[PDB]
Amino acid sequence: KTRKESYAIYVYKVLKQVHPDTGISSKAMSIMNSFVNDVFERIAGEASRLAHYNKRSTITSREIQTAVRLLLPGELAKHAVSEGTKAVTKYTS
Amino acid sequence: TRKESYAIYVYKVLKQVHPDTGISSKAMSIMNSFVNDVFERIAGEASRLAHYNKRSTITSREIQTAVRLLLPGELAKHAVSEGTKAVTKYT
Amino acid sequence: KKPHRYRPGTVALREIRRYQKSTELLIRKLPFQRLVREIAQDFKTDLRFQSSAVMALQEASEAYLVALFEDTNLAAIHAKRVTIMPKDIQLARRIRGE
Amino acid sequence: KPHRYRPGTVALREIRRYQKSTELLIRKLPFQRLVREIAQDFKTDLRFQSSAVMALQEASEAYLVALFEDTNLAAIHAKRVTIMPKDIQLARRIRGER
Amino acid sequence: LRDNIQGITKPAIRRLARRGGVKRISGLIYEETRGVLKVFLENVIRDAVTYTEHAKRKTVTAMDVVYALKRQGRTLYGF
Amino acid sequence: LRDNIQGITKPAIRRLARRGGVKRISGLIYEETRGVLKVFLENVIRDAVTYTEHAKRKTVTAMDVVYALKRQGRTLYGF
Amino acid sequence: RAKAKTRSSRAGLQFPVGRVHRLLRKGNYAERVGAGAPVYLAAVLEYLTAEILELAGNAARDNKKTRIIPRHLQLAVRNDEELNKLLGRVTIAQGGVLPNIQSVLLP
Amino acid sequence: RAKAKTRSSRAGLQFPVGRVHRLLRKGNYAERVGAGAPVYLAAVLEYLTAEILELAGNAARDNKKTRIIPRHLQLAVRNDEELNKLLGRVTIAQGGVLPNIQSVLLP
DNA sequence: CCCTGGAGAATCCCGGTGCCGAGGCCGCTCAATTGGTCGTAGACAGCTCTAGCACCGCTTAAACGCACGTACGCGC
Repeated sequence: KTRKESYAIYVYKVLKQVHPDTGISSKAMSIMNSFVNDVFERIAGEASRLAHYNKRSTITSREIQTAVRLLLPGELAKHAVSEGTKAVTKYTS
Repeated sequence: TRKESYAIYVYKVLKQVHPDTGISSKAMSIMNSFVNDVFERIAGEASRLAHYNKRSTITSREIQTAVRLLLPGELAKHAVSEGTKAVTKYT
Repeated sequence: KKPHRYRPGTVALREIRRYQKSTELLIRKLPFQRLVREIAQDFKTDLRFQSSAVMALQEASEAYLVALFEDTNLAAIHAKRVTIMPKDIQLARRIRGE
Repeated sequence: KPHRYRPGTVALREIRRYQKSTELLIRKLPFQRLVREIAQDFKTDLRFQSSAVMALQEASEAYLVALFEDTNLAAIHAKRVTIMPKDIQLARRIRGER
Repeated sequence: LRDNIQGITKPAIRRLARRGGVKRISGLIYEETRGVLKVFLENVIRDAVTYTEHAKRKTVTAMDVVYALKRQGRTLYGF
Repeated sequence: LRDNIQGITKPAIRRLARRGGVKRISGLIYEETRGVLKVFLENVIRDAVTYTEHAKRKTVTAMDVVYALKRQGRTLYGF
Repeated sequence: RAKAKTRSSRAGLQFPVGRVHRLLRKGNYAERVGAGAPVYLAAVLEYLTAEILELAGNAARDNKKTRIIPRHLQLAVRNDEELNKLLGRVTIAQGGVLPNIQSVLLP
Repeated sequence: RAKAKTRSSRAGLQFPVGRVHRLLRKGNYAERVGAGAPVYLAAVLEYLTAEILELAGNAARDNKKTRIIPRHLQLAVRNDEELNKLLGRVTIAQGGVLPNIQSVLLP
């Protein structure tokens, strides 16, 4: 039928890469999909606002970096910056 | 350069209800900030409303739905009636 | 012969422990569903609600009321009390902004 | 003999005076230098505009005034007229801050 | 449909307070909690009504309930 | 710059509570009020720091503080 | 090129319909914006501006002032119930709060 | 053309970079979306997903459970002080709350 | 009146069933991927000039401190 966009399988590969011995129910899967989706609009909304405040038309890697510093607090942010920085350097290389 | 502001439009609204009262610059900045802040809430809600039903356009109903979602009580109904009267006069 | 006669408070604490670690919905389905329909019928008649739509409303209302009750309970010890009051809720809603 | 105002009369007079006057209660420079030392932990080479400190100061006081209103209401809720640090901690917890 | 505000029974309100760690529950709490729940439901469902009316739909879906809860800072996961 | 948390003096905290309708002020309130003021400032100013860093500027503007307060639901009018 | 008559005058409005339409276009909200969307947005903004100024002028007259000051705007917003809930999460500078005292705090 | 290698493997990630880029373009956020923005977005979402799942697995091991249930996700979010502040205004269905008792409420 | 032994009941650990939701497999198809091509936002370089930073008089209302007692927090 109609293909509905979801992160059901992608959370699963994340789960096995950090814990290859446990499973996850569909109700917990939908919550994780909801959690991923809700954070997605918050960062994109912050990045869209950040570009609008600087009169800039594109959303770059720095836009997401500032967005996750504003939303994620403290030590949770600094690993997200560290994980985000290592992703862009690997992608460019 | 030129800076966008709502200073003059609020002034004409002010005389249309009380022509005997003025306004200050600090009150003007708060009034400019109030209209701008509400503008992003209604447009942001209308942008979200269009995204929910896979709508690529924002119409008067998009603004109308955001009004009853944001404004509580009789304030929303008066705003809906004012917008409906303006829409009929415009069209 | 003598009845057990548990004193007030101890079984309530046991009910706290048995329900804080629990997962099932405390409010019954149909009484909450019927309350939704009569509230919606004041706003719009001939309106229907999906089973998962009522389910989504039920968990959100319970968690909001549970979080309100935690603020209601924490105000009681703040007021040197262990029994919640209707005025305790009114203070909680005012501080929360509601 | 001195007039010797009873405890509460002058405090009420300050309540009437400061709730209609929009003068800025915290002084400018003592609040301004507090911003510089707080922002020094994030950026050593940082500057602040005069309106930037002005915007921070009114927002902080209105948050503190709103917090004091919730703190005061908790005191009467707890059969008291004196605000307490535990009343502040209850206010942040109910509001979801701390 | 009348007198459905009593569907939230006294043990049901009691069980909800037990989840919140409430030691003792007064007899006047249940009437106040029902009024608080009625006010909270009257805001979320009305917001969901405008969401449903905007979609030209006659049945309120769970997705509109999520949007109604999200816009007031009470976002719900799992729908 | 050290010991600037004492810049919020005792009458200054007293004037804040009088605006809030507080009749009696405890002696331990000022230390607690300074703590919640430091925590609140450590969030808004840090948010404005990231706004200023992203804007390619070395001076924090009041405009950046406006979005810093707005994103936490504390929008300020009059800048 | 006929006579240039603003859409605000066509709808009986003072707020700029074209400016509201322009910010909707560059605000990155939606791919398309309708004709009545800025008309409805400006009418709601005009009503909110008129209602706030009406209560601010009434508060200014109560204080024997014929100029609107930020204290009057704060008094106008907080006194009116729907404006108080709508702007509950809104900070107003140079406005203060309502001059109310609790019953048990009175002598 | 060349082999259609995915951008997630090129960036060393599991979350789909192309899906994030497509939703950014169709989500009406900006006129353009940069190349590194979906890569940064995927890394942040993956780390947040990994941190929650690892804490949920620890909570599942605490009550000797193999399958992750929504109670485990709620317990993982509230126990972490970083996740608690991030999801303070977030309601989790079928999760309950933290099983704690006040000190004066104990027998 | 407080300390300690025995027993009633709700809760916790454990063996057996199984079942139904979760884990794994097959297409395959539609959205992710590859290459090229421009309009164009953006990084970079030089000017500047308007506002912030640092120090100085001063004076004066704001603030620290001490003496006293009565509204009030707290114990019972």
